Amino acid sequence: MFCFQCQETAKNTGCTVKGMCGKPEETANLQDLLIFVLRGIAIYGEKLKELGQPDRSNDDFVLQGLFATITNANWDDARFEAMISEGLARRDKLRNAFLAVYKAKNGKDFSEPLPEAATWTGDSTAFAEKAKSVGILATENEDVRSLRELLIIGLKGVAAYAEHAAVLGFRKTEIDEFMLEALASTTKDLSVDEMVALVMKAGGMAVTTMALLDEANTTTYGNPEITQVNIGVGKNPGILISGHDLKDMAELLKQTEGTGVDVYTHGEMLPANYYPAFKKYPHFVGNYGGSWWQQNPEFESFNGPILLTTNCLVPLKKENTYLDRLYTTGVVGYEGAKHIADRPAGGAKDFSALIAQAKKCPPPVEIETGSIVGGFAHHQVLALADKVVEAVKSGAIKRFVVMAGCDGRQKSRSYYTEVAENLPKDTVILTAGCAKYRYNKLNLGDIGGIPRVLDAGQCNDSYSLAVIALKLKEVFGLDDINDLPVSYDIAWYEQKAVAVLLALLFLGVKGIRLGPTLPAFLSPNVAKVLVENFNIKPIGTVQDDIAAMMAGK
Ligand code: SF4
Repeated sequence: MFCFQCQETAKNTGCTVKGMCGKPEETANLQDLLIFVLRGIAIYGEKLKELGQPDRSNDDFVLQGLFATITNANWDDARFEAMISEGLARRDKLRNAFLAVYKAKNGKDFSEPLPEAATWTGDSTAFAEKAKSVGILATENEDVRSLRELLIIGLKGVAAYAEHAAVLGFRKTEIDEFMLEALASTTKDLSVDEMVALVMKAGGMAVTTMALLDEANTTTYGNPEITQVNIGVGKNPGILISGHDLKDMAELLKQTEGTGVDVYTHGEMLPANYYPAFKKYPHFVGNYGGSWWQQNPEFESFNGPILLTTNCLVPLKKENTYLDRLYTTGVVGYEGAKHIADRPAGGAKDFSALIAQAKKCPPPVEIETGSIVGGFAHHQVLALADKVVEAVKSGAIKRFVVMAGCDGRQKSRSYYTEVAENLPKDTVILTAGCAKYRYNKLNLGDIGGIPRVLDAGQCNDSYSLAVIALKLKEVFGLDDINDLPVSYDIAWYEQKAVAVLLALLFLGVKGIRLGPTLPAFLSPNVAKVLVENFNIKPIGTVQDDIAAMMAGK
């Protein structure tokens, strides 16, 4: 196999036998074969749009297909086989439509040679063998490979955010069109300038999509607000919801109301505690456990059903006993785990089996006590603008350090905890995404009522951090956003974090420190241009980085 899309890739070069995340060869190869079929759909879909007869009937299929190949999202080979079969039928429908339109507009049959992604077909028995030759290493030129895979990696992060927006009824034609433009581009031989322009266009589409999901979440469930979140436990059985989907949360809360089953969040569902629509339920206890990578022991000790709305779902350890109470939904899949089917249009998912099972389980084991404060998304921070600006003017807040992003299991990530603990006491950390678990359970206190850690939400809520920076740029009359007293020390893990990075680069942010390692999908030549154009830097020592950031460098 060959996969290098996440920060934990083997030796920081690529996983070739079994992923470091646990992804076996057969699963990795099936994901490559699905991406190949998605490229075939994109070739014809792009041509139909160019002929003036666009077909958007595969929009949700493409977002879901891409999302299913994100790190820790779907482990069920049967799901990938079904998606590949369905994708082939969808592609052939587009091909037949294209051939007739082409003939009508040109007066002759289409006859130009097409990449194999547009024409290969087979039943499920042929998938495993075909998958071996259509993976990442099929691109021999290392720079072309780097730019194509960087585009697909950023694109799948954008696809995940666009899928959550779509779930809530929010869509923009430019996003779905770009999915096919970007996928089809990877079957073409393009210049370096054209390839880099597509990556920058993906960053601009990450801005669009992150703004759209921000709109969808806040319009539907209200603007996040300051909230104290309990991290201890109650005395009833509960259901633990993890991942990122807030519509699944809305439905789970409604269905569990009055049942005697409590609701707890986990991981990237922590921000559901900040939304006014969800704070109205007394049976919503709080947040359980820590980061996604600690879930084996934490899902075990939770004792009740666990619902994964999105990644990250980690394979069970041999000794784990919670498979019978593990539930997947949306694009998540796991062999042996019960899956909750998609809601009908205008309807709701059915979580009745989780509630019935939860009533038979003991209450969660208390693993810690106390609280976490958060809810500093853009509306909430802009409502406190006068207070924040006065604190900056007085010198009470010397600098903001953006430490948003996605966490992981490598030991080198203690760097983020150590940066948080050693930053001067007149600095404020801005966060979003599971990177927050490296420093959100400390006692950093506050500066005149403003907490030293301001959690805006999920990784997608890095959007709020950009909105805040743009507001401060205007307030302080600065010509360049980089001249604010703000440093960027971002942790990344999977493809949504890469989409956030591309959005920040499109927004003109320079000098970002990215860690704890730099992506394996950046070839030496591609890495050099990113350094040249954007001044992206690796992390250094805690002492060196703190000193440099405090000097604005
Ligand atoms: S998702 Fe990450 S750890 Fe898993 S196979 Fe790919 S690069 Fe390796």
